[PDB]
Amino acid sequence: PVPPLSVRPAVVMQGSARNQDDLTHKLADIVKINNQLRRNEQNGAAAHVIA
Amino acid sequence: DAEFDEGFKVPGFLFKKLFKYQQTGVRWLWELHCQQAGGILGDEMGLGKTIQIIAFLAGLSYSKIRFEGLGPTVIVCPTTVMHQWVKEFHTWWPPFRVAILHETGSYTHKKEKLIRDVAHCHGILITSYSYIRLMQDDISRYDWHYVILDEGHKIRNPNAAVTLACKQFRTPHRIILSGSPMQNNLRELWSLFDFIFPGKLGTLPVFMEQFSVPITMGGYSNASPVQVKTAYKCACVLRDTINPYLLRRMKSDVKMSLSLPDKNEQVLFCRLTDEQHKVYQNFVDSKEVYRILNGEMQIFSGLIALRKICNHPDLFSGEEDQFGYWKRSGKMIVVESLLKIWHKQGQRVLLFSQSRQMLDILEVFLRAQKYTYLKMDGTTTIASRQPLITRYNEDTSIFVFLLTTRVGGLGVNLTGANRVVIYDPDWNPSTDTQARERAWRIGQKKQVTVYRLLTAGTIEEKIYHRQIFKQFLTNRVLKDPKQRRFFKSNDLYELFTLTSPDPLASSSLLAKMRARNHL
DNA sequence: CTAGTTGATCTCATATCAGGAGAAGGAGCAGAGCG
DNA sequence: CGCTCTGCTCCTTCTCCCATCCTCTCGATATGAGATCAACTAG
Ligand SMILES: [Mg+2]
Repeated sequence: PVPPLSVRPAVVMQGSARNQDDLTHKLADIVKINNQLRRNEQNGAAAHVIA
Repeated sequence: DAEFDEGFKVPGFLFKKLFKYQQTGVRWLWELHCQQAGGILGDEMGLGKTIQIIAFLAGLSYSKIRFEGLGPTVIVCPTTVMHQWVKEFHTWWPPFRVAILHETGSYTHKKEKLIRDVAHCHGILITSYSYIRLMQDDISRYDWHYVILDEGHKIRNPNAAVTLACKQFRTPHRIILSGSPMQNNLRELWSLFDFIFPGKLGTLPVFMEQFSVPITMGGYSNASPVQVKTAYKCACVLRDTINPYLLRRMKSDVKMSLSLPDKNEQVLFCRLTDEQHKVYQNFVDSKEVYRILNGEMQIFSGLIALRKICNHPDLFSGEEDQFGYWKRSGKMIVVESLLKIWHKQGQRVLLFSQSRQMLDILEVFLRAQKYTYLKMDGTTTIASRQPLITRYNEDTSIFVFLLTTRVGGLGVNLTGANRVVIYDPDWNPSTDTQARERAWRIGQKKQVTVYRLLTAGTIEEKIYHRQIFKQFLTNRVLKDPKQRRFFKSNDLYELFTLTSPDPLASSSLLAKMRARNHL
């Protein structure tokens, strides 16, 4: 499950760049690794890298 | 009739039209069919690959060799050349039913019904790469016989959705037509050879470790001699590995046997104007490029901005001062001079561009003159593209043919054009190569020359260097492995600078083993 | 009906030490009990 | 008498907890081309 934005609010800081919650960064890491893994399935790959 | 090894007959009237190299290609295609293996018709642009495929399929259906003769085949090609394939099939082998799976199409009902009809009727279904990606659910349920991919280098990215879709076809008979089946690196070659014959080049990690790193790393200017010899060793290995399944004829070994006119490939180094040079110098002195060089931002913004500036200063749009005025860009000044000269010489010109916006600027400049033009970019409806080409090939009143290299290149025939000018370099050399071979093809009755415009001391010259390095890397494995190292530059991240000028009996086999290790 | 124009949306491609306390597991021994 | 069945203490791991509330300062923390589709936008 991905919590909504109110659980991990992104705040517009003094610098116009938006600030992301810790949960958001962790979810970004999770999405990155999940996408890379899913890529390594649709096209076969060695069991070592998959593990 | 021509009788090949086992049971393959191609009709005499059809065979007679083909040239010597084309029927050699038909022979090779049927040897692949006997081996139940795929292949790449690597013959350069214009040598004739649609005709070789059409003749081979015609002989396969004619010869009556699950499937009796020819089964239901699917031809995946760029959208601009679908009706071209239809026309060639109709003129060369009219017996085939050749339907287009596309919005233009001819069906006027559910597409899935069309795929079903062609599958159960053993017809030829011409489709686009986008449709193969989109309709992969339906396109692969029907046990097709042939999966010819025209301009199959679109499969070069192993992780693209189109590649994964095209690699779902169960049949062994996979063919790629592409006169440049290597464009940026050896990963592309691996992707193509995974499509046609999944096993020869192994898993992508293995291919990288065995070929890509050795062959590429030995082409850098600072390569040690031992590393150069290792790269030579690996390139020879790879050439021997890919020899049976790559058929790549040049327009040097066929030019004498084809009666093509002369060709020139000049490269003009244009000069930035005072205003253009000022904008470029201000940008390379800006803070954004400084942040880029520090790794903080992506390089794309600066790269694209410099390419735009070299094309024309459309960043800061400065009567006769409208947007895109030709005198503010040096390459546009050179193009104006060239167009004047060629028009007074009664010749037809083919004006390419990487950028759609620069194509619009060139179009405005052409209406500013009295030149009669004709434009075709990604926005033009596909259904009108082949008509437009035919128009430019038919009446010589039309002087200049504006094109984007992604749509104007890539398999169309524009032999009516006489001069070709590539206005803007691309990162991929192959884009420029196909764009320049749009004119020098079978049917070109006049001497052609290619003028490739680069701004001297700008990002464009650096891009030209990068693509020369890429072309050398490609030639290292396509034409010969003795390729001279790229020494003109180190190809580092200082392209943000403005530097304006001014049975074997175990002895031959053992000898080969001894010689290869010595390398 | 029926083609041509207009926006949204997606893909893809271009480089370079001065805690402590308690509960849960596993370990080894000790014996009991029965074939 | 061999073999099993607990079971007994004991050492090891591990996980948890460690007053309330309040004030202040200070340092660190891309861009476009092509394709698809859908709404028109009219013929
Ligand atoms: Mg072609």
